[PDB]
Amino acid sequence: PNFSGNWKIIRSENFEELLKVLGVNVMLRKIWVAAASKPAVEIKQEGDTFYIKVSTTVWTTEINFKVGEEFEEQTVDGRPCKSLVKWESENKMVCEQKLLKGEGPKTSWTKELTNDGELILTMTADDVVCTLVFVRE
Ligand SMILES: *C/C=C(C)/C=C/C=C(C)/C=C/C1=C(C)CCCC1(C)C
Repeated sequence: PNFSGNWKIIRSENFEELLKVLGVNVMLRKIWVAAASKPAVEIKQEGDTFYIKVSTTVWTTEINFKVGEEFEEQTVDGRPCKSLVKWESENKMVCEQKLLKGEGPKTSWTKELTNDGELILTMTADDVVCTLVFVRE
């Protein structure tokens, strides 16, 4: 349906846990989830094609994909990867990520629109699941 919107975050869960598995050391994680961990997500959708903009106060990243087509992006912690999004339901999609170079935790993310107006991102590294919940602006 209409994933498109200007999304403001309302709930974070396990974001520091995620960062830990990803290997960001302690002081870095703590300091990280501080004044720059309340992110804005902008979504413009046209069919199976997605344009996404995620930004803090000094950083912004653009993610562009079509469902079913490989692309390149970033892991949550900054490492470049190849990604592929699939649908798992009418309102939910799943992305498997494979690192470009190196090794590290197995990462993935999902994007779901609840019928109640919540946009729900999850990000997974090995067995830790960070859940972010947004509502529109
Ligand atoms: C469909 C929505 C997607 C793919 C959203 C992805 C969001 C991120 C990869 C967020 C990354 C973040 C940073 C790069 C630093 C600030 C903390 C986060 C989680 C907002």
